[PDB]
Amino acid sequence: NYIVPGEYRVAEGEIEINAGREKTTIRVSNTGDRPIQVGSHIHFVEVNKELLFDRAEGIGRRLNIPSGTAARFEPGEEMEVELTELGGNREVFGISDLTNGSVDNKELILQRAKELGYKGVE
Amino acid sequence: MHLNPAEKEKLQIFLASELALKRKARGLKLNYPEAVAIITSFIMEGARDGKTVAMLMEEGKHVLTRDDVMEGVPEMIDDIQAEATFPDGTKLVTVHNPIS
Amino acid sequence: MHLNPAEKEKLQIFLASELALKRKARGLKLNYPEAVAIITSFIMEGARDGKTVAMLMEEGKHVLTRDDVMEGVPEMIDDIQAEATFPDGTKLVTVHNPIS
Amino acid sequence: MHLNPAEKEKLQIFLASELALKRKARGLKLNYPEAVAIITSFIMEGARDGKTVAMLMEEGKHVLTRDDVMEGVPEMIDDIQAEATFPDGTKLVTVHNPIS
Amino acid sequence: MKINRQQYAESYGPTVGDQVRLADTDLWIEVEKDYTTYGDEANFGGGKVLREGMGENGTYTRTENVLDLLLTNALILDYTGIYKADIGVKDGYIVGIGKGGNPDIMDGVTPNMIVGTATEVIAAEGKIVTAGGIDTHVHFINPDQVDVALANGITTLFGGGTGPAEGSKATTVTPGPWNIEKMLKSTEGLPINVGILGKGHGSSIAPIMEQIDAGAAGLKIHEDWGATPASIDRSLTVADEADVQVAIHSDTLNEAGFLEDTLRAINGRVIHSFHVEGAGGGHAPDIMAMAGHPNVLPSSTNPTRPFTVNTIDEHLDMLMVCHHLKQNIPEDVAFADSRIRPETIAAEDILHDLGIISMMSTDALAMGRAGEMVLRTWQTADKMKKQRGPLAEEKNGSDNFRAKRYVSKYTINPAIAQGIAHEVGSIEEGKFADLVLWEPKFFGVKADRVIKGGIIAYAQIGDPSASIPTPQPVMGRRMYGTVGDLIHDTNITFMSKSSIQQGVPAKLGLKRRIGTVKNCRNIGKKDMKWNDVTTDIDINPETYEVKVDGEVLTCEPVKELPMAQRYFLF
Amino acid sequence: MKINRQQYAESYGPTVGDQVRLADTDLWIEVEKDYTTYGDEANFGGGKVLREGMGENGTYTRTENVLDLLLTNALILDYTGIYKADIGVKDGYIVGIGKGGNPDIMDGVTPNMIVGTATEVIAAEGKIVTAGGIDTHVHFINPDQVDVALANGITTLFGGGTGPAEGSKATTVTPGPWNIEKMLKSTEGLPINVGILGKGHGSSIAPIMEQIDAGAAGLKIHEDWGATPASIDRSLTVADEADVQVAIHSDTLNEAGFLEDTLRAINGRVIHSFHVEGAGGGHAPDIMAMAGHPNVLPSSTNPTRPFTVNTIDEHLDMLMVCHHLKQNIPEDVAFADSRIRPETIAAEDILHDLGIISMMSTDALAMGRAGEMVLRTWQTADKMKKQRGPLAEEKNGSDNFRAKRYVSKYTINPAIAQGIAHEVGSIEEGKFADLVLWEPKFFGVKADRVIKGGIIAYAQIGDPSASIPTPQPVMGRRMYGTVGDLIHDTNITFMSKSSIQQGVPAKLGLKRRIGTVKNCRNIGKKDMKWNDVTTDIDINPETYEVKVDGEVLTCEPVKELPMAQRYFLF
Ligand code: NI
Ligand code: NI
Ligand code: NI
Ligand code: NI
Repeated sequence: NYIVPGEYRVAEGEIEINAGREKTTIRVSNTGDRPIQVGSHIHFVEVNKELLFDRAEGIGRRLNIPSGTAARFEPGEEMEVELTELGGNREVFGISDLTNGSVDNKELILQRAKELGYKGVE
Repeated sequence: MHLNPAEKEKLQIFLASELALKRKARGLKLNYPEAVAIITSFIMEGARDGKTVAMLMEEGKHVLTRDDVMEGVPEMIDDIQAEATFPDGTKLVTVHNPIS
Repeated sequence: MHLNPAEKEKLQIFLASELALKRKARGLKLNYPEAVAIITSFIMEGARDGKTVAMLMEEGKHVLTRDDVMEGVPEMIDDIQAEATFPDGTKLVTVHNPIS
Repeated sequence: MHLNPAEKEKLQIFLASELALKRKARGLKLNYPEAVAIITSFIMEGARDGKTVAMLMEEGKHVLTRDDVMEGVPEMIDDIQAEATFPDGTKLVTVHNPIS
Repeated sequence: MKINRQQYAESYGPTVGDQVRLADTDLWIEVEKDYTTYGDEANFGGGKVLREGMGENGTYTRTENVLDLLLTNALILDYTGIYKADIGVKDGYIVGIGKGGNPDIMDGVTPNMIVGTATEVIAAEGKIVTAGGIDTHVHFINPDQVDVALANGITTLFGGGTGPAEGSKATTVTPGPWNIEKMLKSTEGLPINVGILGKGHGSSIAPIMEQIDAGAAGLKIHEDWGATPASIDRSLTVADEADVQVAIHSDTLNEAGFLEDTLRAINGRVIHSFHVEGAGGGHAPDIMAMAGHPNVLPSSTNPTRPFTVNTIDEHLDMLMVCHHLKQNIPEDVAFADSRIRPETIAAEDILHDLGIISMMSTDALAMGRAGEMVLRTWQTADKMKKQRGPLAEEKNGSDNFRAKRYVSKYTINPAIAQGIAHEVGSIEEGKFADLVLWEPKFFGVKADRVIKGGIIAYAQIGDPSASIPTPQPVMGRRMYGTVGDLIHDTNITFMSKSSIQQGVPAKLGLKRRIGTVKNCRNIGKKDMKWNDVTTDIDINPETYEVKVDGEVLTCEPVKELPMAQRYFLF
Repeated sequence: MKINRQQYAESYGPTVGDQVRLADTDLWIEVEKDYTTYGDEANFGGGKVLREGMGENGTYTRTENVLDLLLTNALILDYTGIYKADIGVKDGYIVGIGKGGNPDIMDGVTPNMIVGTATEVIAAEGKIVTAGGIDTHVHFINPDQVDVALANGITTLFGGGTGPAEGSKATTVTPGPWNIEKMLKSTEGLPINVGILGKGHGSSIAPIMEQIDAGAAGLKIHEDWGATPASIDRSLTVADEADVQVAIHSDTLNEAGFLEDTLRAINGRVIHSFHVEGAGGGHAPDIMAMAGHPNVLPSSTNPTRPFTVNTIDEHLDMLMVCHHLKQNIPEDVAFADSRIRPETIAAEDILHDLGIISMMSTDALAMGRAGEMVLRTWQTADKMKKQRGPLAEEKNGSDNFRAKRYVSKYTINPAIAQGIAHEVGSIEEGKFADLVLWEPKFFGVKADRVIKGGIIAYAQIGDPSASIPTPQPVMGRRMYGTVGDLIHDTNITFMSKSSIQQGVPAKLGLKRRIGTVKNCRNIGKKDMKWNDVTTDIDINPETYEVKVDGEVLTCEPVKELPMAQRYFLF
C-alpha cells in the first residue's frame, strides 16, 4: 500500500550476460607498482604492458563482466578472471594498435605485442 | 552589496526554507520541495556558522525525520547537495539519504 | 527542489506578504500592493492547508478590513485572484470585494 | 499588485536583510553584504514609516556598530545609498560612513 | 554470469516484464520488449563501454552510419509501444531506435546507430522517454507561457494571439495578414515549435484565405467572432482548398442554430472540435455529442480534467474574465452558467477512458493552464483506473493499454489533427528529435531534460556556480538550444503549403526550420490512435445526463489527486 | 606646489613606490613606474581636465590619433609589469598605453592617445586593471555559467559541450561536425569569447580532422572516451597538421598504460595537461609528474586550489556525479578514491609557487567552479606567502614577483597555450580590449566593470530606477555590450585556420568577430611567462610523496582563507 513514487516492480528471474559465447578463465598479474583497472569492453590482449598473462588467450576476448564494470589489480596482485568472446565483426582498431583488423590474425598481434614489450607473449 | 549570480539565486533557497518552516510550524507534513529547501538552507547556514563539511554531512541526516514529511518523500530524496562559502572558501556538501 | 516558473514567481508573493505583515505589525495602514500581497498569500497558504476553493472565497473577505488600509484602497481592489495547488490539483480562487 | 521592476528588485534587499538579521541573532559578526543589506532595508522601511530624508541620513549611522561586523567591514563601507517612496515621492538617502 | 533483476534494472533501467510506477499514481507500465543484447549494453563514463576501440567506433566518419547523439537505455512510452531501446539522432531527427554501439565488437548493433567520434551521449537508463507534447489550443498572451509549457514536456504550440489583447485573451486567433506576419517574426525568438491560426470568420472567401497565404497554419472559428453557419462554411471551404485544419468553438448561445445546425453547416467535412465537453465553450448543453461523429477530431481543454470537488467552483469567474463578460448583465451570467455542468464534466472523464475523446490540450491563459496538459492527462487516467478498474484489454497486471490510450491524447493525435505528424508527435524513425526525459518519480509532473531538434533546450538543473550541476537550487532553466542562432535550428515554424510556395519565409526573413502542414482534410476519428470510437452520444436537454449505448455515463468527483501536493511548492 | 603622497593617491590613484593591498589578503603590489606627467594627469568631470581646448583636443577627427576610449589613471597588473598608465582603446583594440590628453597644452602625451570629440572616458583612478581571464577548461553545461564567469573577471571560455548531456557533463567535448556547428550558432548569443574543442578520439585521422574543418579550435582527449595510445597519437597528428592545441585528461585507471606509456604516445609533441595534480583526472597516482616535461603546458583546475581542511571531504561525491559512476560498484568507488590524495594536493600549492604549474582553469560544472579561477589563484598566492614567506626574488617588501607569476596563470599563459595570445590574454598594444576594472578591496573577488572589445559588457551597478547608478541593490548585470547586435562586435569566436579558410563562418551565418587559432605546435614550457620551470618530479607510488631536486614538497592545509566570508552572502 505505501507508495514510493516511480518505484520499480521487477519481474522474476535473472539476466544472463554474453549468453552463448565461449568463456575462458586465465590468471593475470600486475607486475607494476601502480594499480591497473580494466574495463568490460577493452580487447584484453591490448591492456597495460605490465599485466602478465598468456597474451594469446586475450586475443579476440574481453572480460566476462557486466557492461560498464571493471576488474581492479592492485600493485603485485595476481588473480583469475573470466573472459568472453568479442562479437560483431570481431575486429579491433586503435586502443594499443596491436590489432587494427581481424582478431583472427593471432600471429601478427603477438608479434607486435612482443616487439613493444607487452608481458606474456610465449 | 555586489551580489553575484549565485548569491541572488541562493536567496530564494532561504526564502523557500522560511516558507516551509512556517508550514511545518502550523502542523503540516512537508512535501518534496519543502523538505529539500529546509535541508539545503540548513547546510548553507551551517557553512556560514563555520561548521566543517564533515559535520554537515552528518547533521544533514537529522534535520527532518519521516514523520515530518508526506508518504514517499523520504524515498524521493536520495541526496541533497549544496555549495556555500565556508571559512576556507566554497565547498560542496552532499547529504546522502537525509530522511530515513 | 525542481522549481518550475510559477513556483519561482509565487515565492515573491509570500515575500511581499511577509514585508506587508511586518509593516502592519508596527502600526502602518497598508497600501494597495501590500493589501493585495497579504490576501493573495493567505489564499495560497489556505490551499496548502487543504481548504476548499469555496472556503477561501469567503475567508478572503475577512483578512483585512478598511481600518487596516489607506483611504481608497478598499475601492481600488475589485477582486483578488490566485491559483494554488489544492489536494485535488491547481485551482483558481477569486475573492470579490475583499475589503468592504 | 502591479509590481514594477524596482519593486521586484527591492524585495530582495528586504530578504537579504532578514537573512542577515537571523545571522546576527545567532551571534555572528556580519560581513560586507550582510551589513549593507541591513542598513539599506532599514532606510527603505524608514521611508515607508514616513521619516524624513534628513532623519534617515543620521539614523543610518547608528544601525550597526563595529563590534557587530567583521574586521575591515567598517572601512569597506564608505556610504550606503537607497531610494524609496517617502510620503512626498521617491527620494535618495545617502548615509556616509555608516559604521565607525 | 547472471545478474539479478533488481540489480540489472538499477544499472541499466528496466527490461522485459519489469514494471515502473508513473509518479505517485496507481498506474504501472510494463516493458514489452528490449532491443539490447545482454552484456553489450551501451553506457558512458569513466571506465565504461562507450570508449574508442570498444563501444565507440574509431574508424568511421560522421556520414558513415555514425550518430550525432545516442540516448542510451531509454524506456520509451509512445502510442507505438512501451519498450526499452537506445535512440539515435542525426541532423536533428530520430534516425534509429534499437541498439547503439560499435559493430567491431558488439552483437546486435543497429547498422545506422554507430557511436563514433561525432557522437554525443545522453544517459537515459532509469528514465522514461516520451515524444514532446503537442498543444493545439494555445492562446499567445504572455511570452512567459513558453517556459511554463516546456517545464511540463510540451514542445509544440498551435494556436493564435498577439499578446494580451481582448481578441487573443478570448480566442486562439492571430487575425489578418499583418498580425500573422508580425507573430511569425516574434516566433523567431520563442524556444518551442509554433503554428499560427487565423480568424475563421467571414462571408466571403478572400478575407479568410489571405490569412492562409500570409503564413497561417490553420483557422479558428470562435463564437466571440460569430460562430455562424456562414463563417463555419467559408472556413471549411478555405481549409479544404488549402489543406489546413479548422478548430471550432461553437455557438454556446444557440443564437443562429443548435448543434444540429452547426453539424449541417460542417456538412461532413473534417473539423477539430475544441473543449468538446463545453465548459470552455459551445452549444449549451449538448456540444459534447460532437465527439461521436466520424468527421470530428475531438479534444478537451484542461481545467475540467479530471472531475474534482473544486472543479465547478473555480469556473464562473474564470469564464467571465476570459470572455470579457459583465457581472451586472444578467444574460452574461446566464451564458456563463449555461456552460458549467457536473453531468457533462463527469461524463468527459469516462469518454476519455473509452477512447471517444481523442485529444487533450491546454487552452493556455484563456480557461486553461499552459503547464498542465500532460499532468492532467495522467491524473485523469489514474482516477479512471481507481473508479472503473483496469481496462478489459490489460494483461500482466499492467496498465499499458490505458497508458498508450492516454499518451496518444497529447502526442500523436494532436499532430495528426493539425497535419504535422510527418514531423512531430511520436518517437519514430524519420521524425524530428523532440524528446522529453522524465525521472519516473516526476513523470508527467516536471520534465528532467527537454530535447528540441536534437539539442537540449530546457532542463531541471542546479547552481551554475557549483562544482557540478546537481547542487541546489535545482530549477527549470533554458539551455544552449535556446541561445543565439541555435534557436532557429532546434525549432519549427509550421505554415500552410501556399505561404511556403509563395516565399513567405524569405519575405519575412524567417530563419527557423519551416514545417509544412499537410494531409488534414482526408482524416477522421478513425485516424486517432487508440481513441477512434464513433457512437451516438445522447445528452438530455433537461437533466444534462449523458448516455452512450443506452447507459448513463457518470462518476464521482475526487477530493484528492496524485501529481499534486507532494510535488508543488505552491 | 607639492602634494603629499596620501592625497595624491586618493585623487589620482597610487604612483611610483606606493603599495596596494590585494583584497583582504596579505599580498601587496607596488607601482613600478608611472607614465604620467605630474600636474597634467587626465581626469573627467565638472570643471576637470578633459574639456574642449584643455585636456580634450577640439581639432582632430577620429582617424587623426584620437581615441574611442581612454581609461584614465589605471594601475595595471599584468605579466608585463605592475605600473601606472592611461590606456587608450580604438576599434575595439588597445592602441596605446601611456599618457592621454591634448598635445596642444600638455607635456608627455603619447602621440596616438589624443582625447578628442570621439573619445569616451572611463575613470580608472583607484582601480586595478587586468586583462580578462582566459579559462581553457570550460564545460558548456548551463548557459547561466557565463554571467558567473564574467562576475569574477573571465572574458574567454575555451572548452566543449552541448548542454547537460552526460558526455558534456564529464568532458570538454563538442563531438563531430554537426554538434560543433550547432554550438557555434549558440555562441552567437553568449556574451563572452569562445573556442570549441572537438573529441580527440579515434583510430583513423578523418573522423577527428573533420571536427577541426567544421570549426573546432582544438581537441580534448578524455579517459571517459578512451584515453588510449591510439587516440592520443591520432589527435596529436591532427593538431600538428591543423595548428590547434590538444588538452589531455589521461587514463587514471592505467588500463592501457602507465604515465610513461602516455608520454611515449605523445612522443615529444606539444600538449596541454589539464588538472595536472590529478584529482580532476589522470594516471593514478603520478600524473602530476607531467608538469616537469618541456613539451607539456600544465594547468590546474580550481577545486583543489588551495589546500584547505575541507578540500578532501567534498571530492568523492563531486567526482562520482561528474563521471557518471555508481556507488554500488566497488571498482567505481576505488577509481574515484584513487584520484583524491592530500599528498599531491599539498605539493600542487608549492608547484604553483615555484612556477612548475603554469596555468589555472575552472573545470566549470564538471569538478570546478565557473566563477572562482581568479579568486582561487590569489588565495593560493596568499597561502604560499604565509607558509613559504616572500619569494627570494622580491624587493622593497612588495609581492610583485609573486603577483606577476600568479596573474600569468589565468591571463597570458592559457592564451599562449591555446594559440590565441595574438588577440587576448594581456594588456598590450595591439591586443583586443578585454579589460577588467577592480576596486582593490574587491580585487579577485567581484569585478567592478568588465570591458569586452572596448565596450562595457558586465558591471556591478545599482537600482536602474534610481537618480544615479550607485543606490542599492548593487549587483552584477549585463550592460549594453551584450545587447542587440553589439554582442557580435564585442566578442570573438576562435576557430581553426582550416575552418576559416573553408568559409565556415559565412556558411553558418556567424556575425561575431572571428579569431584565428595559431602558433600552438611550436611552443613549450619555456614559453610560459613567469612559470617556465622544467624538472624531474618524482611521485612515490606507495606514499604519494612528491619530490623535486631531492626535497619532499609538502605543506599544511589551512582552516581559513581570505577572499571568502567577508565578501559572500552564501
Ligand atoms: Ni473556446
Ligand atoms: Ni481557447
Ligand atoms: Ni578531466
Ligand atoms: Ni573537465
